[PDB]
Amino acid sequence: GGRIPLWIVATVAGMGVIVIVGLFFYGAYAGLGSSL
Amino acid sequence: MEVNQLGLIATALFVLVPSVFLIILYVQTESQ
Amino acid sequence: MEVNQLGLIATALFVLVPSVFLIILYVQTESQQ
Amino acid sequence: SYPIFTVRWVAVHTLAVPTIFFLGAIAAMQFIQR
Amino acid sequence: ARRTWLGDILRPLNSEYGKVAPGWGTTPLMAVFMGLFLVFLLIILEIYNSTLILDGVNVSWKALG
Amino acid sequence: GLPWYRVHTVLINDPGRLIAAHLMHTALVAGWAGSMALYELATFDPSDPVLNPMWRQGMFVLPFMARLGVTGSWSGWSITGETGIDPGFWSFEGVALAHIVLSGLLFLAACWHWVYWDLELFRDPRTGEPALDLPKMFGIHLFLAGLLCFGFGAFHLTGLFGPGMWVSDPYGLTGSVQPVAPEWGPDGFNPYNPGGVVAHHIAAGIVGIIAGLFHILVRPPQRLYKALRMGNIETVLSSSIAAVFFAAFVVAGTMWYGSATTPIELFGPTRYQWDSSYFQQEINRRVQASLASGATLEEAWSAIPEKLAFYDYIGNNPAKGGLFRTGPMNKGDGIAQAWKGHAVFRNKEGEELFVRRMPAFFESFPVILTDKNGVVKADIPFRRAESKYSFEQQGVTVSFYGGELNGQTFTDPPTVKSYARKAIFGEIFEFDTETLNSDGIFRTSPRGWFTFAHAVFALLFFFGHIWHGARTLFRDVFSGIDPELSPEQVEWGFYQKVGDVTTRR
Amino acid sequence: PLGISGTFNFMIVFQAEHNILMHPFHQLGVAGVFGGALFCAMHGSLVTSSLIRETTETESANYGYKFGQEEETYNIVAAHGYFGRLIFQYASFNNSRSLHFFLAAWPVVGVWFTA
Amino acid sequence: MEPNPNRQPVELNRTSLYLGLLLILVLALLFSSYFFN
Amino acid sequence: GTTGERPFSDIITSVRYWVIHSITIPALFIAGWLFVSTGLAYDVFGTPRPDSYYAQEQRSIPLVTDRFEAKQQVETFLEQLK
Amino acid sequence: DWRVLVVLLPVLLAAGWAVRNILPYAVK
Amino acid sequence: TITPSLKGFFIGLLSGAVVLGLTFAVLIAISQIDKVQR
Amino acid sequence: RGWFDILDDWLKRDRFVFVGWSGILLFPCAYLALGGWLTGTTFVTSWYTHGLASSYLEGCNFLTVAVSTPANSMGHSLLLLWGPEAQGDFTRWCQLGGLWTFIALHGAFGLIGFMLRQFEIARLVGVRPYNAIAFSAPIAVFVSVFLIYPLGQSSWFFAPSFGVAAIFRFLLFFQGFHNWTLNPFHMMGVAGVLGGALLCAIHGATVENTLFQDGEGASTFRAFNPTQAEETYSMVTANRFWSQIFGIAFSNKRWLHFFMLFVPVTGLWMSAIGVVGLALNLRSYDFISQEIRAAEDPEFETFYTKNLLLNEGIRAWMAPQDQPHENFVFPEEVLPRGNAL
Amino acid sequence: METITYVFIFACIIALFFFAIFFREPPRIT
Amino acid sequence: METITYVFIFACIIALFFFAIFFREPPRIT
Ligand code: CLA
Ligand code: CLA
Ligand code: CLA
Ligand code: CLA
Ligand SMILES: CCCCCCCCCCCCCCCC(=O)OC[C@H](COP(=O)(O)OC[C@@H](O)CO)OC(=O)CCCCCCCCCCCCCCC
Ligand SMILES: CCCCCCCCCCCCCCCC(=O)OC[C@H](COP(=O)(O)OC[C@@H](O)CO)OC(=O)CCCCCCCCCCCCCCC
Ligand SMILES: CC1=C(/C=C/C(C)=C/C=C/C(C)=C/C=C/C=C(C)/C=C/C=C(C)/C=C/C2=C(C)CCCC2(C)C)C(C)(C)CCC1
Ligand SMILES: CC1=C(/C=C/C(C)=C/C=C/C(C)=C/C=C/C=C(C)/C=C/C=C(C)/C=C/C2=C(C)CCCC2(C)C)C(C)(C)CCC1
Ligand SMILES: CCCCCCCCCCCCCCCCCC(=O)O
Ligand SMILES: [Fe+2]
Repeated sequence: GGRIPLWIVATVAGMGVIVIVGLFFYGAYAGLGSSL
Repeated sequence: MEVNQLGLIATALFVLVPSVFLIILYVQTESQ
Repeated sequence: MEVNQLGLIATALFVLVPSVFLIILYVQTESQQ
Repeated sequence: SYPIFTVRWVAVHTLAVPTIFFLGAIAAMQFIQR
Repeated sequence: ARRTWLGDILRPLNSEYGKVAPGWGTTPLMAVFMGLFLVFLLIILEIYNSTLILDGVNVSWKALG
Repeated sequence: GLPWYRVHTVLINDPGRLIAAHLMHTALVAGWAGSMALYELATFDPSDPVLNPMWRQGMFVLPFMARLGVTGSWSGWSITGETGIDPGFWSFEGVALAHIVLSGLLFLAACWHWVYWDLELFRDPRTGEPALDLPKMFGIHLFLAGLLCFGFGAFHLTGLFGPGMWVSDPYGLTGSVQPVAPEWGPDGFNPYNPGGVVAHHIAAGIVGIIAGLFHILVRPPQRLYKALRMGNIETVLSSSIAAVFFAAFVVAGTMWYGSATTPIELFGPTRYQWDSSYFQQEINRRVQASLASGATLEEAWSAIPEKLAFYDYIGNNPAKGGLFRTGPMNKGDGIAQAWKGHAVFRNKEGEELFVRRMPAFFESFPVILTDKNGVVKADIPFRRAESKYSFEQQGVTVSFYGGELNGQTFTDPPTVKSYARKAIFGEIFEFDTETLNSDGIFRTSPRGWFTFAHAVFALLFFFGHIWHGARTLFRDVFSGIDPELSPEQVEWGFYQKVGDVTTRR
Repeated sequence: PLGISGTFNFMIVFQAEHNILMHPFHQLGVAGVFGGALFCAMHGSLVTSSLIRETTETESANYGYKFGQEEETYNIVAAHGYFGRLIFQYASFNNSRSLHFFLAAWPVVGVWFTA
Repeated sequence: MEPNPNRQPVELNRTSLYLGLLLILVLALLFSSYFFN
Repeated sequence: GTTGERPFSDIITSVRYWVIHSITIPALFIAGWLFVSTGLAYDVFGTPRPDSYYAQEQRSIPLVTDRFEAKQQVETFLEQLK
Repeated sequence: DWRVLVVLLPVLLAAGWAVRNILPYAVK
Repeated sequence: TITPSLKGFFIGLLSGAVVLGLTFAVLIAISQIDKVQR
Repeated sequence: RGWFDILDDWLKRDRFVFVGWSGILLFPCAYLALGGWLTGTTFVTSWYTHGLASSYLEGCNFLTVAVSTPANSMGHSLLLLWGPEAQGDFTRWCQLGGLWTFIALHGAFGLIGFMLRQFEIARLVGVRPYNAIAFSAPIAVFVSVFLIYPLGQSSWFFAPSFGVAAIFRFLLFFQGFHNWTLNPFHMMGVAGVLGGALLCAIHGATVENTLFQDGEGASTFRAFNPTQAEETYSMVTANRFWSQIFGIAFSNKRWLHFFMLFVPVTGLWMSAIGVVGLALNLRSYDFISQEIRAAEDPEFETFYTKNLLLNEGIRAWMAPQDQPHENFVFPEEVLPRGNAL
Repeated sequence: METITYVFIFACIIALFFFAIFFREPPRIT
Repeated sequence: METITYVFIFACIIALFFFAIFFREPPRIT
């Protein structure tokens, strides 16, 4: 019903996006599409 | 025929302006 | 400048025709009330 | 008393499932070398 | 209203305003004709588009001979 | 009072004045037709259908009269160039005159129907209220449409009792009005087959008669009557506008792409004929053929009809115009006088070189000469200092075969460049720019102007369709929504089915 | 330049030297201006759609509102009930103050960025 | 035969006059350059 | 009001929701990863790999130039890589 | 080929694990 | 006479009929099962 | 109470996401258009149709990915999967540009679906259908730019490709080739879009700064109840303010909100017409009077002549790479170039 | 003539501004 | 253009004849 506090779910989904987005930006400087 | 090019506008406005005057006056007479 | 000579009559009628139309409608609206 | 499988359920997973699949594919892509 | 000779002749043609067949009537039969006409426009379109290519149908000015 | 944008709604419940208005509209449209033709007759030059056809002269309705068989003037000319003909009464002038007489007669009938609006025919015999049985009217009118459509195809287009229609060869060289026989096979759907146009009007005419008979005898189902508000004349306006914009999109496309009913001798070439080098292929085909059988270069090219060469020239490409570049194409590049001949360029090493032709997208294009393999061998440079390929360096010459400069060769670089700047437009013509005081800038043809207007009107009539369709289906709330709409009806959950009060929870 | 074509000259030169189309602050500006136009049309259509019937078909519905009347002239719950169903319920405003603040904020902020 | 019952007065208020005149004059200002060309 | 579906806020804080989805979400993520790492995405969709845009001593685009032979043209280019 | 099961297997097991964890409540 | 593109035409015509008919079969079934109460 | 009415019942049930009869057309088409765009931009190249990379898989980012248009050699082929070009081969379909027509066509029918949805929901809820009417402007823009414009040109190739940078190139193309900024129909579109955004911001700001004090807190949002009868801000004070600041002000809330519908809807309709002309190359490219003078008078210069030089640079410098099927070879010496640059 | 036309229109717009502001229909309350 | 102008004015006058006769203010015996 409400076992997992909502703020927790939001914090953890939060870094979830930060991680995937930061991966995509590291990828702009490495490998395909880096110009190198 | 090598006529005057401002002839067209002079004729057109000569008709248009006074005629619109009269139309304006007639229509507002009718609606009172 | 070597402009199209019918541009003047085009522009004059383009202004005059619809303006006159509006003025006719407005004035007969005012003489109603 | 709530139903689990609804129209709503379907609309969501119809977007959510392939979104995560695509996220995985795109993350893999960051490691491709030329 | 004013009666006229031509009016009295045409009369019955404007006399059933509001009359309907009951229920769905010929709606299923209409739906069939609609379906046939869609397919038929499809063909006509795809012929013009060169997406449907047919034997002895050359979609070019060179079909004037 | 009524707002200005609603003055014409006073006709919604007045069938007689509705007919009066429709008569006046029809009077005006027919009057226009007659006026437009007279203006075109007074400005048309019939003296050269080869290099000054009607479509170079800004002619708009002349080609539609010609399309269905009106080809001559009481003055003695015909648009096919034949002279001393006697068109009978159905000349361009007589067609124009009939539309003006028709206009005047429609005008008078409009007056009569406006005064005598209150005809018993328009009253519902049971309730005494004006009413129009629109389902039966549809059947009557559809039956009529089908009779006319069928007869048009069975008598006019076949020549059974009528002139036929304009047909031509694939290169628009030999067109004329001929009777056309039906094509009943699948090639009748080929837009470029004139026999299909005949079969269409026969078969569709017969279907229209049958559908018309159905719609006169069979009443509409109650479900459908209710769904489409078939007691409301505005539902007819909504669907009618939709059919009209459908028809408008179709005629714009076939004008732009070309079909048997938009022949190039009445409307001009299409842009696709330039994109695909359609006439240039055919011209080369004939020069090759003339050469294989041993004719000289001068002979092979002199055999090229000027009419065909004039199609292979971008000034006739309808996609070279501009919105506010007004008037006839002649007003731009001029009145074409003669084909100057086919320009052949060669460099100092005798290799033949080919001017890269201007694509329709480009207002301006550089002058680039290639060899048969596509390798650049000459150009007119912009920056001169590091020029590799100048006409001066490469020794480029121009020689003419056929036409007015046949057998002439030019070697002075400025002259050679001058022709190379024209060769990007295709074949080279001599124009009269004085007579019309032509300004030198390409205008579009009637094919272009027609397509633009009709594509635009179509899109606008789609909005009309949406507006009047909405008005029909939402008539009850036109003036506003119910001031007693209760909040339980628009809030979620109260009713199982949205809006249906019988589905309360 | 203070002129119509002068303006376009400025834009073409600016793109060549700054690749402004590829700048995020210009992209936000387009979003502020496209969205501003969007929400202008939305809000105008939703309010116009839920005008309470106060007039006949022969008169402009605009005469259903008198300057300084205290009662609202449209039904905001009917507008919410339409819009929440067009998308889904919680993607619709029923608080007029939040809505009109949204209307102010979106284009203002987008145009700040593009400036 | 009775007079036609479907007739209605027509109206244009002053504000609509000002709106329409502005429309026409600005439209003329915009297209005039193109008419003169 | 409400239309009867279970509220989202109630679902994503529920233990059962996360029991199922801590499997489905990474499983999907991994599946997507594998689609790329195996090279299957290249083959399904026809996308050139970094080594196969050009033949070695070539700088011409293998540009499709025919409408109805276009299928064969692309295959002709791919064969100029084997 | 072989890569297609490799890709599909996480999805299929994801679908199994959800099926088995929800099946009772879906019956109701 | 029966060309490849005419065969493809029927392929697409059939496939689309499958999609519409299946879709409607499904919707009619669900609408029968889960009715509204009146 | 046959099957049709039973189905109507189900489609129209009040649920979290309304379906309707319009849903049958809307939801498949919207999902497929959306899915095609996400699929193409993630996995699909434009190498064979354009000589461009265009997906995440190939090294592109969100700004440079696109579903690009098919090759100019497809003409206006519908490019059906089962059609004569791809012949049911999915892979070839992707390489030949088939996803473009897929997205364009399914998108077109989704837009129809969505506008029918606005009609359906409005009828059931009991409101006037002005939101549907307003949406006619997005539709006109979409069909005129994505469908009508390429249909007038040689092929779909010259339509916009579905991508951020690809749309940027579309903008610049229209400047260099059509001189689109000079087009009075675009200018009316500009005034409508900027006019709308202004109206949007000025109407929201005005309401928020003519609020009545209806609660006690510094957050004024809480002091509104959506069922209250009273206006939540003073039209009277708003009218005074704007009358004294600007000269004129709205006095009628109905006109005001109709005007907000009118301005951007009309603006978009106008630009669509201009694009229809550009389908035919019916451009407002030049002013003839300017050119006659300039040719004869080499000291006569205007911002008009300065912008055509720019257009001529755009054309010559982007054409070879942007239209690869034309095999344009422009040697260095023919490229137009000012001094030094 | 084109200069006269352009300035004539512009000047009609400024005069209209004067009337729209100082000679408007006054807004009256309820 | 001048032919069209002469004929247009002549046409308008013939139209005015029609209205002046058939749509006159009816003289009525007061
Ligand atoms: C379907 C309609 C149609 C078409 C396609 C043509 C096509 C043609 N005509 Mg014809 N003509 C028509 C109707 C038509 N005409 C009508 C109705 C008349 C009577 C007025 C004429 C009278 C006529 C004459 C007298 C002449 C032609 C000529 C020509 C040729 C050149 C046209 C040209 O330069 O246009 C250029 C057109 C424009 C620049 C028009 C642009 C439209 C403006 C900008 C729109 C205004 C915008 C609007 C205000 C939108 C804002 C609204 C918003 C605020 C709400 C061409 C073959 C000429 C020719 O060569 O004859 C031999 C010629 O001399 N025509
Ligand atoms: C066969 C086509 C047709 C017919 C019979 C009607 C009929 C009607 N329309 Mg519809 N309409 C149509 C097409 C049509 N419309 C199209 C294509 C559109 C989209 C542009 C609309 C958009 C539309 C709107 C938005 C509205 C109507 C309204 C109305 C009603 C009142 C109209 C009125 O008094 O205008 C009076 C108009 C004038 C006095 C002057 C208008 C002048 C325009 C700007 C330019 C002049 C054009 C020129 C003279 C000739 C036409 C050129 C070309 C089309 C041939 C009437 C039933 C009104 C309504 O629903 O009221 C209930 C309304 O609000 N119509
Ligand atoms: C409402 C949903 C909808 C709509 C409008 C469209 C519309 C379209 N699709 Mg999409 N599509 C959909 C759902 C939809 N699709 C779904 C659900 C899928 C996934 C399965 C797809 C997958 C898809 C692909 C993969 C492709 C399309 C394509 C197309 C286009 C061509 C369709 C065509 O030629 O139809 C032809 C068929 C019909 C019009 C059906 C007619 C049915 C009538 C009513 C009955 C006919 C009788 C029947 C044949 C009798 C059977 C005989 C038997 C007993 C032997 C068109 C824009 C193509 C495209 O975009 O081109 C690039 C394409 O390649 N669609
Ligand atoms: C002051 C700057 C300015 C302004 C305000 C405008 C304003 C406009 N321009 Mg111009 N433009 C300008 C400068 C400017 N322009 C310059 C300098 C150039 C260089 C020449 C151009 C070149 C240009 C081109 C080439 C075109 C325009 C177009 C337009 C119009 C776009 C209308 C629109 O919203 O389409 C947005 C698109 C739509 C409304 C279509 C439907 C959208 C549907 C509803 C999308 C639904 C999305 C769905 C939910 C899925 C989303 C998922 C996804 C996001 C992940 C608008 C009138 C276009 C136009 O006039 O076409 C009519 C056009 O084609 N402009
Ligand atoms: C031979 C052919 C004859 C052609 C005749 C000419 C056509 C007739 C005239 C048509 C012009 C009508 C103008 C009506 C103008 C006018 O009446 O507007 C006010 C008017 C108010 O409508 P209401 O419903 O309040 O009705 C009040 C009544 O008195 C109206 O009759 O709104 C409507 O007309 C709706 C359309 C508004 C259109 C909005 C445009 C105004 C915006 C101004 C922006 C200017 C641009 C500057 C910014 C860059
Ligand atoms: C910045 C732009 C957004 C404006 C801000 C929003 C202001 C309006 C919010 C007011 C409501 C406030 C109540 C608090 C709650 C709140 O504001 O909203 C959050 C809302 C919470 O609702 P639940 O019922 O889950 O929770 C109960 C709570 O509301 C109690 O506080 O959840 C969502 O709406 C989830 C939406 C995700 C949906 C996933 C996708 C669904 C598929 C859609 C397919 C598309 C539709 C079809 C297209 C045609
Ligand atoms: C009475 C009578 C008569 C007479 C008649 C007449 C003489 C007629 C005429 C008629 C006419 C003579 C008509 C005409 C008309 C015209 C019109 C109707 C026009 C229209 C136009 C328009 C509408 C246009 C528009 C536009 C513009 C302006 C711009 C551009 C765009 C557009 C196109 C939109 C007779 C003796 C026979 C017989 C007895 C009786
Ligand atoms: C095409 C096709 C098809 C279909 C398909 C589909 C339907 C697809 C889908 C797909 C999809 C459905 C996909 C999805 C994806 C997604 C994604 C990929 C997403 C992403 C996202 C992101 C990345 C975000 C993030 C962020 C940021 C960055 C910032 C802010 C925040 C946020 C969170 C928003 C078929 C089979 C029929 C066949 C034909 C072809
Ligand atoms: C309007 C309803 C039509 C919507 C669905 C139509 C499309 C349905 C998907 C059809 C895809 C299957 C056929 C594609 C492969 C053709 C087989 C082949 O030619 O090799
Ligand atoms: Fe508001």
